[PDB]
Amino acid sequence: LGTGLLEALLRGDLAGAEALFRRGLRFWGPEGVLEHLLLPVLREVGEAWARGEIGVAEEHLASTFLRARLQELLDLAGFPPGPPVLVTTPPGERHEIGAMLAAYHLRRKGVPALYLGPDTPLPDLRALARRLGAGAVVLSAVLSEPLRALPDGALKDLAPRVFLGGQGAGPEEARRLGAEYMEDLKGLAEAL
Amino acid sequence: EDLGTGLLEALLRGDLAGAEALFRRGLRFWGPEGVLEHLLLPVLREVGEAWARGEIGVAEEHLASTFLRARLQELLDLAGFPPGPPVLVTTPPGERHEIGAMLAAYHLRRKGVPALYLGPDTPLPDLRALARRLGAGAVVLSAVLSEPLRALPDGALKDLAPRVFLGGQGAGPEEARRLGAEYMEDLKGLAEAL
Amino acid sequence: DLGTGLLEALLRGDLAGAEALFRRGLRFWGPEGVLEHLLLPVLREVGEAWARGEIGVAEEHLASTFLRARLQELLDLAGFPPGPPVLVTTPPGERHEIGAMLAAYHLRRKGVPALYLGPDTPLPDLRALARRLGAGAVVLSAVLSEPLRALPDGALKDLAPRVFLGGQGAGPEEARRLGAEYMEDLKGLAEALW
Amino acid sequence: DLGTGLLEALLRGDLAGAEALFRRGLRFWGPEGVLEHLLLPVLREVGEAWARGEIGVAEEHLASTFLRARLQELLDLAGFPPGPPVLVTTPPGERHEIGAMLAAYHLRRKGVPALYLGPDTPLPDLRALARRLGAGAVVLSAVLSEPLRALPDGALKDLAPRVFLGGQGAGPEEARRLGAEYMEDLKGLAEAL
Ligand code: B12
Ligand code: B12
Ligand code: B12
Ligand code: B12
Ligand SMILES: C[C@H]1O[C@@H](n2cnc3c(N)ncnc32)[C@H](O)[C@@H]1O
Ligand SMILES: C[C@H]1O[C@@H](n2cnc3c(N)ncnc32)[C@H](O)[C@@H]1O
Ligand SMILES: C[C@H]1O[C@@H](n2cnc3c(N)ncnc32)[C@H](O)[C@@H]1O
Ligand SMILES: C[C@H]1O[C@@H](n2cnc3c(N)ncnc32)[C@H](O)[C@@H]1O
Repeated sequence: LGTGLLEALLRGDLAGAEALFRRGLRFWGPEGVLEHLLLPVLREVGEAWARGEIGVAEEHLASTFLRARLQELLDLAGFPPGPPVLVTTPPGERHEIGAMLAAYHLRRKGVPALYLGPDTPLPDLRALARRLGAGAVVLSAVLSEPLRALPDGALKDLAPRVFLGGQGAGPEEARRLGAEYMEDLKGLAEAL
Repeated sequence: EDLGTGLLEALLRGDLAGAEALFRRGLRFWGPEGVLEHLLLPVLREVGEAWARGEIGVAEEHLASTFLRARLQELLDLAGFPPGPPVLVTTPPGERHEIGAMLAAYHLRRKGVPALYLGPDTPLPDLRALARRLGAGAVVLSAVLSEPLRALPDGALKDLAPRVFLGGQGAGPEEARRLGAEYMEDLKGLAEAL
Repeated sequence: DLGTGLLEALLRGDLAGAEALFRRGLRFWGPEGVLEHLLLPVLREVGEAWARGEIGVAEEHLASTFLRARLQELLDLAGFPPGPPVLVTTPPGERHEIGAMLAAYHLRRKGVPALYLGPDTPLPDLRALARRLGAGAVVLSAVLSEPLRALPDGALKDLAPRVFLGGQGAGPEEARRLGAEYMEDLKGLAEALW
Repeated sequence: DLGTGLLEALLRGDLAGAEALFRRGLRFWGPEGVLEHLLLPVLREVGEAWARGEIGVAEEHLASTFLRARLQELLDLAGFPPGPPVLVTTPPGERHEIGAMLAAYHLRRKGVPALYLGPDTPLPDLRALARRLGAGAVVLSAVLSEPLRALPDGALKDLAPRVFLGGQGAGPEEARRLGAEYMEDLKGLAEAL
């Protein structure tokens, strides 16, 4: 399915790509299709670009497509009432699908995760959390560099709980920034 | 808007692929709740009226119903299922119309309530035992027909769970009161009351 | 074996856990394997446990409703090819539908357009739909024997150009009396029709 | 006003309410109409409110992300017809993507297979994908002027046999310098093809 989907995308067959994604969804289930189809295809797109096998426009097409599929699943999940959890990425972080995954996992567990989009200045994020009485903020870091650019303690009081995760993040950097480090998306809902 | 006619027609000619495409269009246009209200419900109602007029047979209704039930079940599984005390959702003994109960479960889950849809037609002692064993916060019943409610003794629903809700075309305030359930008119009011 | 874990998760209302275990079975054993080694044994065990007084009706309902939804997913994934449809249902008075769903699944897996109607379809209505859609066959699942016994000699004979009957409620003798082709194995079905 | 209601629902993080109001607009105005009467005015007002210091970036982000999801839904509902595709994106350094999405939507609604790439595509990569898909045209949305100004003379030439440039950041003179056809109106796009 992963191969088929990427091949369909690279020949501009959006309809066929959508059918293959839906097949993955029916077999693996919602979480499973993300783990077994969406994530491996995105990773492979990145590796192929890095090896010079595809260009940026091919990656863009695939990413935009898979982002739309995840957004579909996100809107089909519950959005419960009550204090929201704000989900975004650090300033300078333009990879948004990890944040979307975090929001999706939370919503699937009945947590009102408000996905903001990526790349939110910290004072503005803090102000929104405060004004909505958000119980937590969740950040996805794909790159390490946006975290490195932040001063010590910069995440510390965005909200009563601040969670940081993603391939760009680690325990030490979380500690330096004053966030709780989370390894697994499934641990997020537990923590809340 | 022509989607309802198109969907029914596709179903009646056994074009499941076409019917699925039309349902998906409705979903994209109206949203999850909207497609149920503006496509699924009107088509089922019209199927019932056509049958009652003698215009279609039972097999046609069955085909349509089975299809729409599967679409709603898809939406149900895509909604959140949170942890915590469940709400048990079913229909009264003798009530075999299940789509209203499925709708109730769907609306609850979309609002973050862990609605366990049991299927239809659950004996009251067995329902009570499951509620007790799972420590359910509530039971919700959909009554499409009035007759299964009329067959129940006064107060029969009273303490199935700490909260008991009754709704559907078969139910009214008076009958709810006689049976000891809280009457709900709107599916949207269900999540609120909880 | 995931069957115990799955049933246990279901009985405590852990839908997420139940779904994870079913998906694990799917990934390890595949669609056909999970039906034979997980779905069918759990349904059988649910029946035996009810019969022995160990679980109530609401527990069975929850498990059945869950597995029915999973099978409906597999049914839609097996796809609906073009061509004359095969109508799949159960006899009048037969409300156990999962056997019919299995038959539709096995047919679709072999490229046959099996239209699942849902259960419990009156024979004249079934015959009329088969005729109007130009169905090449009708397939019936009988779980109980009583609905078959209630039918007159030859009642299944001419529902469609080919009529197939199977399930635990059916046997060769009763199939012959009713004028249907008796089938034991679901995998033999597509070959018999071919 | 649905526009006021929708913005207010978004600003207080009421996604359910926001979705209901958007759906009402969609049912009343239809797909085209909801874009013109609801989606576009709200985005414009979000921009003005930010610029006046009335809302922060996180509020704009929430509104934009919501409307982008709704437009992506409309895009997929308009369908993706067969045939040589038209690639739709924004210039390198242009991160405003909703104009490009609109262009793709209008084209698809007229039966043109507009493949929306996402924003911010380097031109050699865009050229390669157009070539590989045998795309008949490329369409670019420029919201800012600066990403166009950074490009060399003729940089948009021959991305495909037809290259269209539009948006608030674009003008006839800059289109000419870059070797694109300038387009003012989204509805004129399908006509031009
Ligand atoms: C798509 C993509 C882009 C797109 C993103 C589009 C979008 N709107 O989202 C665009 C074009 C913007 C892009 C740009 C760039 N990217 Co890029 N791209 C990717 C790609 C192909 C996929 C991204 C993705 O969605 N992955 C899915 C991710 C999130 O999954 P994951 O990290 O495995 O996440 C898991 C866990 O971390 C967990 N998780 C994630 N978030 C969180 C949060 C919490 C709280 C928790 C508990 C868990 C959790 O969830 C996942 C489940 O397993 C990756 C390839 C890859 N990821 O390996 C790169 C990649 C990240 N990009 C890379 C690069 C180099 C770039 C650019 C610098 C390129 C450039 N010169 O322009 C820019 C940087 C832009 C920026 N400042 O952010 C590199 C980074 C390598 C590195 N760190 O050294 C990668 C790895 C590609 C590669 N092989 O070289 N990219
Ligand atoms: C499909 C169908 C069947 C199917 C059901 C299949 C299944 N597995 O669900 C089957 C074949 C089993 C069936 C059988 C029969 N049914 Co029938 N059938 C229908 C049909 C076409 C659609 C049912 C449906 O799903 N509708 C969608 C429902 C849920 O919408 P709704 O009821 O309007 O619900 C809305 C609200 O009431 C609310 N709601 C619902 N439940 C709840 C619960 C709460 C708490 C809340 C707040 C709200 C709420 O939400 C919905 C959206 O707004 C209807 C036609 C119709 N107009 O309803 C009949 C209909 C209900 N059936 C009818 C009849 C007569 C029968 C049979 C007696 C026929 C027969 N002799 O065999 C049997 C009875 C079986 C039994 N119950 O014991 C009649 C009932 C007439 C009456 N009471 O006056 C109807 C109305 C058809 C007609 N026009 O005559 N039926
Ligand atoms: C779920 C269930 C129900 C559900 C069904 C829900 C639904 N929407 O489908 C409900 C709650 C409605 C129900 C009700 C009742 N049921 Co019940 N229940 C079951 C249960 C637990 C599973 C049903 C199922 O899906 N079975 C799985 C089937 C598909 O597997 P299988 O029978 O082994 O079939 C194999 C082959 O036959 C083949 N196959 C099946 N069909 C076909 C068709 C063809 C063409 C081919 C080639 C092959 C084939 O596939 C399988 C393996 O390869 C069974 C237990 C069981 N079956 O062992 C009972 C069971 C069938 N029910 C039983 C009873 C007693 C009842 C009721 C009378 C209970 C009552 N109310 O008093 C009612 C009758 C309803 C009616 N039909 O009129 C009993 C007894 C049947 C009997 N003859 O003795 C059973 C066996 C449980 C028990 N141990 O007592 N039931
Ligand atoms: C949402 C938004 C963002 C988001 C975008 C998210 C996303 N993924 O798309 C983010 C946060 C990324 C953002 C960032 C910035 N943006 Co901004 N933001 C906006 C906002 C509020 C809406 C954008 C939008 O979708 N507009 C809808 C567009 C399509 O509306 P439109 O103008 O009516 O477009 C019409 C026509 O041009 C036509 N059209 C559009 N494209 C095309 C193409 C063709 C071929 C055709 C025929 C027609 C056509 O169709 C539309 C309807 O008729 C606008 C407000 C605005 N007035 O546009 C700004 C705005 C564009 N942003 C602005 C600024 C300053 C920024 C930043 C520099 C801020 C900063 N300091 O970081 C950055 C720059 C990032 C970059 N490199 O691109 C300013 C630009 C002012 C200027 N040009 O000097 C605006 C106007 C806000 C303001 N009032 O000050 N922004
Ligand atoms: C990590 C992803 O970033 C994309 N990428 C690499 N360079 C650029 C650029 N200049 N502009 C936009 N996207 C880029 C590639 O397609 C890669 O797959
Ligand atoms: C309410 C629905 O009940 C169905 N219906 C009517 N009579 C029967 C029967 N004998 N068996 C099964 N379903 C029946 C019809 O299809 C109608 O539309
Ligand atoms: C075959 C299955 O039928 C279910 N069953 C038994 N009696 C009833 C009833 N009155 N109503 C609904 N389901 C019932 C049991 O759960 C058993 O497991
Ligand atoms: C044009 C839009 O850009 C957003 N915006 C302004 N500055 C930044 C920044 N540093 N990072 C991210 N988004 C920003 C604002 O929210 C404005 O509404």
